[PDB]
Amino acid sequence: WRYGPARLWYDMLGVPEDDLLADENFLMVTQLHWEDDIIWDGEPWYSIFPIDNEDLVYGRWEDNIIWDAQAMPRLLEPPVLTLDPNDENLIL
Amino acid sequence: LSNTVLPSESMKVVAESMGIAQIQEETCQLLTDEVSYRIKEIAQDALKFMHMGKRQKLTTSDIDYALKLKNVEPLYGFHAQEFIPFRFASGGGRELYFYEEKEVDLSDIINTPLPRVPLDVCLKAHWLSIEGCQPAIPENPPPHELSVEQQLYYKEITEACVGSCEAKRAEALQSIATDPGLYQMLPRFSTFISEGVRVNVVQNNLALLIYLMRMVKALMDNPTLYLEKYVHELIPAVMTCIVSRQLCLRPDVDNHWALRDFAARLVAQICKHFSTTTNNIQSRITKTFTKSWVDEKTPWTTRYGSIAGLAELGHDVIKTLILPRLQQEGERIRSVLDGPVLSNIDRIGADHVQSLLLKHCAPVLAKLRPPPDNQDAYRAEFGSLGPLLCSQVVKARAQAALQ
Amino acid sequence: RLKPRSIHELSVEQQLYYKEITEACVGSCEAKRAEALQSIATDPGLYQ
Repeated sequence: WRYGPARLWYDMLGVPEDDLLADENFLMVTQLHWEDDIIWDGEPWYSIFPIDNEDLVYGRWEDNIIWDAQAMPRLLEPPVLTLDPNDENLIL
Repeated sequence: LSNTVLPSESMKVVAESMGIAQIQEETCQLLTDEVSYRIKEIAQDALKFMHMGKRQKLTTSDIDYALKLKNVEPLYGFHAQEFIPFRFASGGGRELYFYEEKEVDLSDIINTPLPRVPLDVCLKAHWLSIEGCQPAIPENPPPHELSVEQQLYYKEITEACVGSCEAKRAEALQSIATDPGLYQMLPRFSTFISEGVRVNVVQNNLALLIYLMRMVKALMDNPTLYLEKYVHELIPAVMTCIVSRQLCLRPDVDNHWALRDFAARLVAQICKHFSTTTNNIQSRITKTFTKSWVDEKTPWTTRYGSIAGLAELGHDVIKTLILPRLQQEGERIRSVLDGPVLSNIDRIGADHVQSLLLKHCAPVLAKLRPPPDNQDAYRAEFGSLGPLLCSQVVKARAQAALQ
Repeated sequence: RLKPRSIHELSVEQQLYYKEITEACVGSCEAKRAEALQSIATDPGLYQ
């Protein structure tokens, strides 16, 4: 959407239509300083748990990383605002 | 395309105005290819008075000048102001069209209002072009939806972070970081940031990317708004600021290097605050960084970004990701201590990669080695990482003395 | 455009099971604990 959020960028552009890869290495026991957590001398009809972002949990957002600007493997498209209503703190 | 003539059934109608009862179809074909031949010879000779007398209209005095030319008697009564009327007659099987002429009392033509007297031909001079374009004299041609409050707040805050001045930018970032009610404007900010980082591919502006990364860093420091539902948009924007290869307009002088370690610190914060075992944010970020680093053909800028993010994640990550590929430093020093092309741009990026690598691997060498470290540098790759490790042990001793 | 209202990845039988097992595993009654502990020890669908 040309007139939506990011209209400023669209106007500036002037477009007007409209073995180290082994799975264990990445397990967070081998990548997290969990020692810091140890506490020493410290001093359901509706969901009980919260619902996670399905796009973060499931989608391949990694496909929106632009590795090479000139050699971009696919063609990206303008993104429309989707106003997810799962999030609270949004009136609608 | 073809020779078009008057219809043959139009000559049976004409022959019955004469009184001829039955006219055979070969006679009607003989009539209509002659009268449509004489129409085309007065159609094209009327056009010779329309063209030589420059008119482009073909008035009825052009046909009367052509009937005078073909010796045929004139057609009387076609100079009066008329038009083309026709009146349909349905009838009991006989379909036709006629004129339906009207009458007028004779004293209403003797007593008509007379038109105004005509004017005589005179001349008028005016300039059409004066050594160039035409003058402008009159003888020439003329030549869910944001409320207005928060819409205005969104406009002012986004246009304050585009780069007109620095003080309005600092107050806008201190607004974003410290306001309580900025929800309902978080999706607009996420869309603005992600599309603006995408617009770097059309214009490789380092400055606007630094401004968008300071916008993300200000969005993270807000205690009231929760970025859990919108982090899937801000993660690849910061990732694009890390592992893309052209971050600069002039590659040699622009310090894309800082937008690298700033965005690497940003993504370490974004996967410290938000990584949950349902999310798998940190494991999926380490996997992208790792397969971008271990894979050859990657440019020194994107390898710098990969090493920077991996080394900002923490100590155990550089233990189990960076330290196996320390032999890659030899492949780096292949192109540093001995390069056939010295004046290329690979050398500054290579020794930037080298400096970052030995700066981050000096405390890792200080953690998992002996306290002496006599010839660890010789045992290390290129003997430089080991000197950096000795410097790091000295720095740790100085920190202990300060404590 | 509004994205569809998502559902939790647990069923309400599974969510009720989680609530019963956790409220039994805080040990108000010992037989309740011991079954809940055996239920944790051999439920095949206790992943996810």
